[PDB]
Amino acid sequence: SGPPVSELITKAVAASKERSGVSLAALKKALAAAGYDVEKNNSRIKLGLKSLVSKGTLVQTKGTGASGSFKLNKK
Amino acid sequence: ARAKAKTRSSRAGLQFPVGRVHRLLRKGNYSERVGAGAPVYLAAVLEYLTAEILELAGNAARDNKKTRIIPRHLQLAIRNDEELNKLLGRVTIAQGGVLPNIQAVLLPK
Amino acid sequence: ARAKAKTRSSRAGLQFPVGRVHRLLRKGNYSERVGAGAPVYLAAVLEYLTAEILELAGNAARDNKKTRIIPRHLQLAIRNDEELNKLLGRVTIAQGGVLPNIQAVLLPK
Amino acid sequence: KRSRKESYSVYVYKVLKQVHPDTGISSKAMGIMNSFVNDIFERIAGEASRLAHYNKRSTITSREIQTAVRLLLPGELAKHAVSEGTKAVTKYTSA
Amino acid sequence: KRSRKESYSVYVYKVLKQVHPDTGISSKAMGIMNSFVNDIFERIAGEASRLAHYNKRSTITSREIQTAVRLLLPGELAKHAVSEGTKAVTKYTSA
Amino acid sequence: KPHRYRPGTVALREIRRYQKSTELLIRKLPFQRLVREIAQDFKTDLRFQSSAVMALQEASEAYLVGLFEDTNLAAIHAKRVTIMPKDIQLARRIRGE
Amino acid sequence: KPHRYRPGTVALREIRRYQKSTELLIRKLPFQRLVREIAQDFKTDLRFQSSAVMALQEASEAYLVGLFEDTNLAAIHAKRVTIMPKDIQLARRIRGE
Amino acid sequence: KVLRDNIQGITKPAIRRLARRGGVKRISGLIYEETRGVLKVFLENVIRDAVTYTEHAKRKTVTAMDVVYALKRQGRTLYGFGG
Amino acid sequence: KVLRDNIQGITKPAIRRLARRGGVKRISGLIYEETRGVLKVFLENVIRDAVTYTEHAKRKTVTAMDVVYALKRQGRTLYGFGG
DNA sequence: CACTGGCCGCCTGGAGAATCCCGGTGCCGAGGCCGCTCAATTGGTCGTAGACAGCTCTAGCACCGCTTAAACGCACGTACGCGCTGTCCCCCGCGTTTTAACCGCCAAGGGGATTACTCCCTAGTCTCCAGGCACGTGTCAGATATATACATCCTGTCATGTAAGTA
DNA sequence: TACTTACATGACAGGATGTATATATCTGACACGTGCCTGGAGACTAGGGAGTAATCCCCTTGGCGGTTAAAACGCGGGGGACAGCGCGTACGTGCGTTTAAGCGGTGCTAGAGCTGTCTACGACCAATTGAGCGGCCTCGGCACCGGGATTCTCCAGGCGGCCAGTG
Repeated sequence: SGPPVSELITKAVAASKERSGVSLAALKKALAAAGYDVEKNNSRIKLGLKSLVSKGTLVQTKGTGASGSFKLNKK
Repeated sequence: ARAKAKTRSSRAGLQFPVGRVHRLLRKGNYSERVGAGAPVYLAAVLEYLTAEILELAGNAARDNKKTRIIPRHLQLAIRNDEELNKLLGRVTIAQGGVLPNIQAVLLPK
Repeated sequence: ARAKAKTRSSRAGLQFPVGRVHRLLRKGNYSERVGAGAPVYLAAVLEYLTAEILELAGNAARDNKKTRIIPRHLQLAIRNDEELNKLLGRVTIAQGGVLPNIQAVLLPK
Repeated sequence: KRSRKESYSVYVYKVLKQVHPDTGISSKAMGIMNSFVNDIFERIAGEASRLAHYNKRSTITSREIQTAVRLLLPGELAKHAVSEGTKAVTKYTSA
Repeated sequence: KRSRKESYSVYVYKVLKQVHPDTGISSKAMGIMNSFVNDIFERIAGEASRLAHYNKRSTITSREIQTAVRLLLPGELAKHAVSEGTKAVTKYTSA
Repeated sequence: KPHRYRPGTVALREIRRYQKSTELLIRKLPFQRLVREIAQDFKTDLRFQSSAVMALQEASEAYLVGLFEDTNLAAIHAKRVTIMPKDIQLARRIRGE
Repeated sequence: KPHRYRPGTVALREIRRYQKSTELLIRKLPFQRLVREIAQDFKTDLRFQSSAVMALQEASEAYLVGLFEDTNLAAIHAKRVTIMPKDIQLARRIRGE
Repeated sequence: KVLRDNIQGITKPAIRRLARRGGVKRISGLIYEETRGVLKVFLENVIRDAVTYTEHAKRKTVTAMDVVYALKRQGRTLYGFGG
Repeated sequence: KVLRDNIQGITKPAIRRLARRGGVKRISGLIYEETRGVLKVFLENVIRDAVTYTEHAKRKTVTAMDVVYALKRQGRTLYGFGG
């Protein structure tokens, strides 16, 4: 069980903070370093990405939808 | 007082006609003259080739529980041997169709 | 007592030798008989081929401003002609290299 | 009547019954085998002519056609063909 | 003592000077032209031999090579070689 | 609800069915008409043996089969399950025309 | 600081230079050594004419550069510019070797 | 008398069946017309050879042995009708 | 007299310069050994054919004529060496 | 919410090395001439191959009628390529270092090639005869038909993970 | 923050259907019997190509002394490959309709194709020659070298626009 995976996504994207947004490669390897079944949870991380983009906490840098790269919002 | 007429196919123990292949070489205009062992060697080569591809054809037909060879059996004979396929990659069999050959990537998961 | 010696090529107004191609066809063993128009026809075809290719080589050498042809000129002559590539798709030219052929994506921007 | 039109059908039948007495054959497959015999024969004849002309040979011998098999026939098929032809020519030379 | 090796030297040099009087040759390019004439001769002669085999004619006439030049050479090159050979054989019959 | 199969499954069954098949895949009469049509562009009032129409039929379909095996190789090389005519064009270009 | 060109334009400089070039790119002596080494595997004590080693060198060079244009066609099919061994295998398969 | 379009008689389902033989699982709409075109080119090449043979045979009906010979020239020697 | 590792005799820059003639801008690291392998099998075919030509001639010195003939009968005719 | 500074992306101007590009120098391979020789030519004959002429007889041309799968076009679910934004890493490029290839030179003999001799071998031809071709004809393997099992496969209902609300 | 809850996504199960699986039948193509004659060979002969010894000489093989070009290595790093993923998207698939191919059925004639002629033509020997190739030289077109110009290619300053920060 444990905490929800969206929190893991938030800490993974807040860990790096590049000038540009973080794409899915560095995100999925950040989860792999933190510890996650990234191979069997592509749909789970896809719905997590859709949830975090749609609700407005996180903003997309240059990509469209779940494609592309992602940064933190203004506040 | 002529001797009894034997056949060169029986002389070399072959089933292919040494006479017909020799005539086809002599009248096919491939050299001015032909050494005598060459048609015998040729008939032996074709006899072995036809024999083993009929081996594959008969075994494939017995695998498909039919006793009579259709050209599908010949396609299945030739295309299932790599070395014959190196011999006959560019050759089309009439009504043989295609060897069962499906790429694994386009097969589903 | 004898007719003056007159070659068949000058009779045809061709400068590839008709007797040479006739000789090489007779001892090339393609048939036991050859029609009299056949070697002069073949020599005419070859003379048109060589005249065309030496015209292309001469223009290529003039554009490379060199007086004598080089196999680079012959490679440029063959590759810049469509039907010659149709004729010699499977032909290697010694020290001819390749035609300058850079794909559009390889260029920058 | 008609003029006799030649084919290798009887010899294909003979080797077929030799290696598989129990099986049958169709006419379309028979034509395929006749085309196969014609094709392999003309290939070997062409290579034999080229080897004869390159050595300026006015005859094609068992050496020439053996060479032509080694050129055309790939690998262990060629070695078995050499073995079969060698056995055949030794039996023929034994009269 | 050396034995003569025959080639197409003075003929290709003649057709060159007729097509370009002021353009020279290298020896390597000259070998390329020798190999070209040999290769095209082999292609036409072999195709003609197969044609004579097909129609059971024992001879290669000008019509056999006319067939072969429509076969191997495509289009403009073929028909203009046909025209050259046609006027060539008419001049040959007129001499 | 009328029963309906997912895409590609019927396509794969088609692939299996006609690789298993050996018959002629083209309607015979329009092929005969087309080869007569192309023939009339070359010489007028030409006729065909039925066997010549047979042999052109099997050769045409087999040459097309060879192009589609080359197409398949190029298409999987292009990582696509849907083929495009540029793949056939590349296949023609590499095949040596 | 010493001058340095961007990755690739030296390669295209080589492209332009070597398509204008005609010279044999394979080193003569190790190519001769490789021909002797391959031939000794099949038949012993084989001697090679210098012109024969040459003709093998243009043979290898032209065959390989033809296959390299072929693989570059495969690469621009595959939206790539760096060719891979699978492009080579594709060319080998679709050519029929 | 004359015919102007029979290439469409090599129908879209028939081209689909041909590609189903080759293992093609999905076919875009662009391919069918170009395959008709290259089939026109290939049959043009073969039948040009065929009329050239037949005219050299001085016949006015094409024989299948002409077809096999023309395919043998082009390098796709066809078994099943030789002789 | 015996030679062992002449597969590396065709050096990596030699392969790169071939592909420079081959119109290749970037060459992967896996290319060199596998192209060495395909060159090896190509020369295996060609030299096997040529050696068969030589021993058919009962000769021990390999000649360029047999090389260009081995090339030609594989559909790879070469110009400029007496072919 | 409006002002404002700062930094990068492109515009715009600069700078220096690689190769044109232009002039200068020797040297080698082109070709022109000489010698040779052998192959092309011609006359004439022998022989024979194929177009001509004529017939004949068979499968395609031509036409005609019934039928149901070909196909075909629309609906609609639904699988598809692909640009893209990074990220990963991997050869490209620019050096330095090292070594053996190239050049130049030298000695050896291997065998490629040529000539000569000789004899092994093979087409030709008449003839005799015999084995597969032509042709006819019976007949069970399968081409077709009818009833049944199982893949299969897609779909109906549960399990679980998980996101969301809450004490 | 743990505990409880309810829905998306797979887990598990199940029935329709197309293709495989069980015999029944009748058919004609395939297997088999018959006349033969066209073709397979046997023996002798003519004669011709090729196998083999010698040798020689020339072209290849073996060997050495430098030489940096070339090979090899290492680091900086820009760039190539690409994993996935929405997103428009184009095509597979189901299914009734249509029509034109398929089946099956008749006339025939034009054309494929076999047969007698005799001519057109080609193959081939002796003599003769004249064009075409080996040898050699010689020389200027080309191989090599030295110095500006330009072109390419990276670099750098300026402007604007975008982006971020604060009162």
